[PDB]
Amino acid sequence: DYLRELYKLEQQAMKLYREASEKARNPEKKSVLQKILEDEEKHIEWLETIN
Amino acid sequence: DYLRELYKLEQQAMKLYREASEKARNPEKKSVLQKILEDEEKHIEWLETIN
Ligand SMILES: [Mn+2]
Ligand SMILES: [Mn+2]
Repeated sequence: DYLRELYKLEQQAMKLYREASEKARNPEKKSVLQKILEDEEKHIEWLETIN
Repeated sequence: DYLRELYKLEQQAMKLYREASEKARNPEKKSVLQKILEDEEKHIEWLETIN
């Protein structure tokens, strides 16, 4: 349950951060968003790492 | 509105990660959940720098 809802939310985050990073024009902002996006992708990977 | 939705999502994630960390009976997995929770807190901090 918890893990699945977390996975769902991480997927939502990846989608939103990708879109946001693509809409951003200020390179510093784009960079911050891409950095967070990488983190969420990492979380997704980490969640797929269980038992 | 996208930054706002990102913030909302980060809070949802933080909620669920704290709950999951409190319910975790496997120490390794608990450790990972805590690391992720900290990352999300960091993401909120980073989001405040691009508003
Ligand atoms: Mn995450
Ligand atoms: Mn996050």
